[PDB]
Amino acid sequence: LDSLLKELPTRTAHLYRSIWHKYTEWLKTMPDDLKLFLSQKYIVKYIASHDDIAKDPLPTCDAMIWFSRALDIENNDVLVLQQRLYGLVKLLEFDYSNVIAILQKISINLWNPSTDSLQSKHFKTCQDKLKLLLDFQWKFNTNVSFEDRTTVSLKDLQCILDDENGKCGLAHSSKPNFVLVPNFQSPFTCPIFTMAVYYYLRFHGVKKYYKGDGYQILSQLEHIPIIRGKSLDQYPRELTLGNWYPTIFKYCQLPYTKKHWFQVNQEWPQFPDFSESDSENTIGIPDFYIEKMNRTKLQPCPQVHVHLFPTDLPPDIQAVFDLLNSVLVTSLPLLYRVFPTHDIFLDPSLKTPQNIAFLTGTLPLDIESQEHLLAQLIDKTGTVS
Amino acid sequence: DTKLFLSLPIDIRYTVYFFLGDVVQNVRPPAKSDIFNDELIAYPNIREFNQSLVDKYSKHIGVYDYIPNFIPNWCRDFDLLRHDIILTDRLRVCLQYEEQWFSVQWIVVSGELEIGIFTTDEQFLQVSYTINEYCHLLSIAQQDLRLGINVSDINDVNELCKEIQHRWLFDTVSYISFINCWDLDHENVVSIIPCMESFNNLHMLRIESKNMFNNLINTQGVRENPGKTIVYNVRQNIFELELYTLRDLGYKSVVDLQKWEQLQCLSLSGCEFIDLNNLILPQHCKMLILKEVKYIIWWDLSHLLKRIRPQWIINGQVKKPTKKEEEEESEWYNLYLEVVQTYQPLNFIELHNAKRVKGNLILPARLVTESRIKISNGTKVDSVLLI
Amino acid sequence: QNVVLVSVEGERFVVDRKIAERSLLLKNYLQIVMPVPNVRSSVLQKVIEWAVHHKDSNFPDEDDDDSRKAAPVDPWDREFLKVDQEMLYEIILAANYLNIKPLLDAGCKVVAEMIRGRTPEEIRRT
Amino acid sequence: NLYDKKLFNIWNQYERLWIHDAFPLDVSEYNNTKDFYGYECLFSKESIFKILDHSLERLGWLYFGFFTDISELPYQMERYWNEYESMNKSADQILWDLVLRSVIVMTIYYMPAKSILSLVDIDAIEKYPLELKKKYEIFDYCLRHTLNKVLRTIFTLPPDVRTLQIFLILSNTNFLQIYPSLGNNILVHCIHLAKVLGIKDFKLKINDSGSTRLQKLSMHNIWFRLSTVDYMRSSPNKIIALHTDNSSALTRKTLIDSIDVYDVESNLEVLRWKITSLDRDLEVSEPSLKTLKAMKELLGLLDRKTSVSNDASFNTKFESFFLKLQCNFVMWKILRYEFMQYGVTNGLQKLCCPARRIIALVANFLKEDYFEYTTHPFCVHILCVIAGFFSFYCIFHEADEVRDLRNDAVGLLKLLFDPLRPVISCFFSNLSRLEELRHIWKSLVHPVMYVLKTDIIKLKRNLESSDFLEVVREFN
Amino acid sequence: NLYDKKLFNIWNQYERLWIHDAFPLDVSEYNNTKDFYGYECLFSKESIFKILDHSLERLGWLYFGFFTDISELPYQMERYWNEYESMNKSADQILWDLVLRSVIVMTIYYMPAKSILSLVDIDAIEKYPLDFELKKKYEIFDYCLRHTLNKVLRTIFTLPPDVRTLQIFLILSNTNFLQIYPSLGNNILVHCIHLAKVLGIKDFKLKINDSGSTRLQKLSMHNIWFRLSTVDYMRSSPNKIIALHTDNSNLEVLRWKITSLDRDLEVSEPSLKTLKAMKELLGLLDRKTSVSNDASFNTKFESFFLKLQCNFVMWKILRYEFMQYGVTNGLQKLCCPARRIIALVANFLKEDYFEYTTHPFCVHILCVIAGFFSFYCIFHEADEVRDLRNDAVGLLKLLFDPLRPVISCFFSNLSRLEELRHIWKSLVHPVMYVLKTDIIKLKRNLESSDFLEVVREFN
Repeated sequence: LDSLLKELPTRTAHLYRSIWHKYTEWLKTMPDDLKLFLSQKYIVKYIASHDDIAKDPLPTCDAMIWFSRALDIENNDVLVLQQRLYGLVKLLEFDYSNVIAILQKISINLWNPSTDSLQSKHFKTCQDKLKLLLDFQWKFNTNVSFEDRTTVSLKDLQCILDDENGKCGLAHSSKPNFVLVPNFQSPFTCPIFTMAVYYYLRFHGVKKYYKGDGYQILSQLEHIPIIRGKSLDQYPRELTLGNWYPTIFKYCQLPYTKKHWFQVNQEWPQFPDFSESDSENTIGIPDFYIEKMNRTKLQPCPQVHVHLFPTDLPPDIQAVFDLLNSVLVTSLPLLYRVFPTHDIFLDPSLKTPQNIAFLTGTLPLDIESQEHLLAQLIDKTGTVS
Repeated sequence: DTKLFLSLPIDIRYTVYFFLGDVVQNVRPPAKSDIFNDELIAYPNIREFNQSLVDKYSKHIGVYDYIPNFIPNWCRDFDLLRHDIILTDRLRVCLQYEEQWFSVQWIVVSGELEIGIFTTDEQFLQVSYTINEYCHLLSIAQQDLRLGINVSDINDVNELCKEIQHRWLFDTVSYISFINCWDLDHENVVSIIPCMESFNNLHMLRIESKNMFNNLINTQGVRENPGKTIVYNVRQNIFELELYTLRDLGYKSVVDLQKWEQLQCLSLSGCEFIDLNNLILPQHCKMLILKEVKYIIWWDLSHLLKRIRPQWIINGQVKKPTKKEEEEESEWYNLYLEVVQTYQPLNFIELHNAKRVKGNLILPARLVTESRIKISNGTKVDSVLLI
Repeated sequence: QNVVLVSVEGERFVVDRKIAERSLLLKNYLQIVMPVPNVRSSVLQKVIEWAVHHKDSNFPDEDDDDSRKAAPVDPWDREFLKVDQEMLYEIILAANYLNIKPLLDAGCKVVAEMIRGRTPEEIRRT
Repeated sequence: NLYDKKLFNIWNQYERLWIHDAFPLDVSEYNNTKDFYGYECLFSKESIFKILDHSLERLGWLYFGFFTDISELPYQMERYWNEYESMNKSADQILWDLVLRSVIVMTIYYMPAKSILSLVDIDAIEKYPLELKKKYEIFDYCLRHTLNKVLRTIFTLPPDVRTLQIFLILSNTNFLQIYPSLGNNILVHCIHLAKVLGIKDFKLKINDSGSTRLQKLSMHNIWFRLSTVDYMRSSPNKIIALHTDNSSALTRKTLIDSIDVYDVESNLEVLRWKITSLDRDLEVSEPSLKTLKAMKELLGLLDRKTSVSNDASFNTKFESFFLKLQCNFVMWKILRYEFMQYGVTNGLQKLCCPARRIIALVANFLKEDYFEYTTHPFCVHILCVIAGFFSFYCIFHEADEVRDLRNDAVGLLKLLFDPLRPVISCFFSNLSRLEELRHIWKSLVHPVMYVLKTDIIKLKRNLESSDFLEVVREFN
Repeated sequence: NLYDKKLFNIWNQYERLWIHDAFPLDVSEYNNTKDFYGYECLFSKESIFKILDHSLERLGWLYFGFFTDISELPYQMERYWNEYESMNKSADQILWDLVLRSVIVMTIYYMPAKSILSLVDIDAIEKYPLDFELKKKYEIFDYCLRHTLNKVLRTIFTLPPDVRTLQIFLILSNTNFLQIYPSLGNNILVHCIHLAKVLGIKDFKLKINDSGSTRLQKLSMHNIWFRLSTVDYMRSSPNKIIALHTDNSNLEVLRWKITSLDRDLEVSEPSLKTLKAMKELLGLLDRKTSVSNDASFNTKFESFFLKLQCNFVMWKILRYEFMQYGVTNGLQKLCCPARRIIALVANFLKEDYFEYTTHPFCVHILCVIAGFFSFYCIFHEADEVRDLRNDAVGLLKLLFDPLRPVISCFFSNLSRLEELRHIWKSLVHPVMYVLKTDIIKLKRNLESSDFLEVVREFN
């Protein structure tokens, strides 16, 4: 023990004791006994307050490890903690949105209802484009394994609506651990808006064009996959998506590496693992994780008076679908002003005197905002701006 | 008083300051073992605490900042310790003989260079001064000086010193120290190894860790990393050497340094185990200095102790007078020559108190009659004999 | 046995021979009376007072700097040397003349205590 | 005080130029010059045997240090006598002839007058050109004859070790201070012979026989005496050298075939070379102060080792005398450097004490009827430099101690020394000049130090009431 | 072929030990041995003046390079003659005496036999020992030499340091002298080196506003110092170890440069860009060489010696290349330099300048060439090399009396080496094993293996 404490340099050790003092005082800020002191929760709270220590957190984390092995702690505990901590230093040591114009450059093109340069078999509909796009936007935001992507049953999903702290999103506390949040600043690059449109198409369908699946099967079925393949109850197969992907990267002219989207990407940030929210955390997770990985500030769910989704459902899924409703209905007038040719607008429902009324009303944000985004697609539509 | 003290010769002031080694500040940090003890000594003190220095110099000071009022103490200390004529003669005289007392090197803070004067053990800072102030106090020249790498001074600061002694100035510096940054990494080596070309006043090096040593120095770990190791032209230009701070040097190790040629003096301190039978060396280096360590394992000298008779042994010393006994005379010289050939590239061996040596001392009389073999009272050995 | 010593004033003090062979300059100069230039009377009196207080005592070396800085300021000496500065400095110079080191070490110890137990106002005068 | 430091630098240069203070130019003048050595010429067989007996009795030091066995010498002597009688050639015989002749000449230089005067023949005085003056004139004649013979047989010869011995056997004389340029040139030749023969292979190896040990021992003694002279006799007339190939005994901090010390052997030739190296490090290389502290400690230790030598015979007293003399001389040089440059206190008195020790020693060696041992040129160099500096600081400052010591030195040296008449006479005349300079300075870039600037300038160009001041300058 | 590289290095060391290859003991046999210089003694002053005329006509090179003024020499000559006549001393006069004597001796070494035989007196031949052609000439030359050497050995030590001793040695180095009386020469060389470092002759660094006399002084100093370094490299066997060629790093400069390339060839780091730069530089120096235009005897002589040095060093360089790094066509590209050398010596035979061929440097050159050519002729076959080697050895036997012992020794051991061809003609081979034994024999002489040892014992 004490020899292990002796093993180190001296400036570093003086620093370590000074930080022990600092953290003890910042814990005395709160009412509350050594893992509670050196707690992942309390440590990340300290770091959220002490962004200054996030500038040199290398000896911070190494000292936390050194104390987590100083006293009588099971060595497996400190090293799984160390895995979490290496995840944290990877998360925080990079502070810019570099993996991003690939997002933008894609999302837009996959929203665009008319893709002429695309002679490829798949992607005939807007539902194929949206299916892929949701899978992509999803990996990009949550950084999750594909296999795990297919493991998640949407009945597992949990809507987060907290208007006390102004938060909303879709959470999963089960095997893959993640939290999705609406980007109202950039609806197109928002995975939830994506999921809302795709889900309208999937479920309601478009009258006289594409059969909805019906909202009835959300009971009779045991596992509802986030995106459906041929069969109602299953996620699309791996090689299938594997085909869909290069196809789009090609047309977008971005280089494609399968390992990036089908497996966890380590140069990339990840959620921790943990074996309904509050002020500073959501499911198990500190909020800065969520705002950073979803790259948007946390905002309360906007209240809409129009219902595109059903107001009659099992209580479990309802909350989810209301969230989807608010995002969809919030951002739809924009989609209409950009891609009025989109399949969604072909429904007679959206053709009513009112729904036309609100699609043509005030804009969710001014047009001049999304210019740059639009500049990124390789087929200019009938509307050029 | 002052001028009464300054009307005096130099030996007096020298011994006085030797008793006042380096305590110029009114404070002191502890060692490492005294850290975990929560006892803090006392420093309740107050203002005249400018926010021009506590903010600037914190890279070597703000590490601590966790005790009774220390930084205002430190701040006013740095203030008043710019006018101690006491200190000016302290430095004129300590420089005159030897600055084994103050470790004195370059620094840059705020992009502004200065010359800092620290302790030796780990170089806790005491004060610093400007070059023009320094050589208005003294004579300006290419006055050879020291340098070491910290997490404070690593790469760009280090490359700033490089490019400053290129552009503004010339490389007035010799000696290099590796006091922290044991990883061979985080930009220290990356900075320094391309930077030892304008760096031609030196012979002297200081090393810390067995990791850094084994992965930089001990030449059995051969690789082909060109920028990770030295250029061999500097390996010629290193007549001196120093190293500290490790546990198990030679236990089944690869101890051999034939590449480390044109060396002429070795220094070792602060360790916990050593054996000399694994040790291999170049020529040209006989000055060996060795400081407080744990029990040492001398050379074997066992067979050679079995060669011996009590025909001649007296008082721990021996000789054949009988020219007629070439049998015994040639044997004597064979014995003596084997003895020196064990120590072959060595003529001077210094020990501070290491508390034990285990390995059957039998030495020559030519050198112990003089002060070559210079042991402190690490007097836990008995198997002594001389030739 | 005994020896006379001339304070340069001209004062013919006397010592026991071997107790003065404690010193080294004497131990060489002899190898009965001796001169002692640039020394005064009370100077040599207090000198011999220390020399007689410290006769059978043990002293480490003139090279063991660790034992040297191992700094027990002897209490008898400590009170014995509670005097002014000029007589003190003369004692010190005389010790330098005579190669009698431990007294010189003690003098420098005490002067170090003087300039260690200091005040900033000593500097604020400067 | 800074003025003192500066004029002490001036005194450094002035002592160099002090010490930088007949022979026919053609050997053929001694083409037919008779001898001293035939059976009937000057020195009977028996006189010569007596000379060798006295030599081995008193002055074994030199040639004991060089050769392996020395009954060798009388053996070869009698053999040569037999061969000479039979003849009424080779290399060995002529070499041994030169060897014995040089041995003899050394013994002549270190003999009492009355003895040699009783030994020498008579009518040969009528044959030859003609107290101590007779002794020294006959010594000089023998020297010049030997020098003719040996110059010839030096050039025309293979390289053999024994030539070196000749020079070393002869260096302990007035020779090098009477025939300097000659001596320097032949020294260069001997240096070449030294590096030729690999005598740096006194590196004692394993399983070597006793004969091999003794060979390497002889080589070792030779090398170190050679380095001693080669430093001691290294004016700008010579630039080639060998005192660099050894190394300082100082164990410096700031720093192959270059030989180190403490790694070889303990024979006091080593000790002399150590002491000379300390003087060397003082003169030419980096003067520091911790350096001097270590040097002074080491030299006290070596003075202990010197006085360890116990009185049992003449040669032992002689050696211990010369060693203690060197040690105190070097201590004096060091303490001079100190009290001149950095003004440490009491160093002047602790410097005066060494001089008193030296003078007690030479007093002992006069009173014991060993004046002949005093005649070694190093002793005279020593007294020269001492009287020089003492006169210097006696004229610049007053201390009856200094006056007494200087008066003792100069009264001694004047009253006792004919041998080195040219050197001592030059020194005495320039010393009386400096005494008139005392009168001047007694009667601040002073005109006196300006006159000494003029003097060093005169010397440097000799290498290749200011009106009245110049008047006295011309007067002297 | 790697075996070739190694055995080529072995041949390098064996040539080293080649090139690391009576006069009495007490200088008293020649105490009174006759002059040649007196009025009645041997040579008649006017004949001597004629000799000086011939020397200054053809061979100004050496002493023109050294001194300042040279009417000085006839001037001093006539002065000594007048003084000799008046006498029926000092240092200057004796130096100048020896100077003119050595000058004359150089002229003797570079004279035809019949001429001097016409000059010498007759009853003075009756006075002196005979050998009665060239053998007579060389015996009288040897007597003159040994007399001069007697004179100079005594008078060297006993003198102040003056430059002119150096001049003596340099005037006398251009002879059989140093390869017949080597140890003597080496010692006097050491003394002269000491005199060189004494006088600060490295201060030929020419400064501003110096007089023409001063320029000529520094030029003399420059030429002398550099000629001294030239000899001190060329004559540096282990018998001597003190040196001046370490202190380095007007075409005297050029000759010293060429010597420095040879030095860098022998002792230091062999690289390839090094050799490329050296060879380009030497071609540059050949350009600078051919800039000299034929206009007079001394000029042909000098340009000959310079071109000789250049081709010899190129031959050594290109040898070093083809031994160490085995580039192709190098054997023929090496043979061409030899052909150039041989065209030169052919020019100096056909022009009736055979006396100029007698410089010892030429003979050292032909020695090493024939050596290496015999080596690679016996170990490998090329009729070019064989033909050239046969030319060299027939030349050297048929043409050279002066260096009789060395060439004969070389010839005899060379003829021995032809039997070694038969051995190799009859793979760590026994022949290379014999050469290992041979280099060991020589290095220790410094301080069917049964049949192989049998023939070894026979020779």
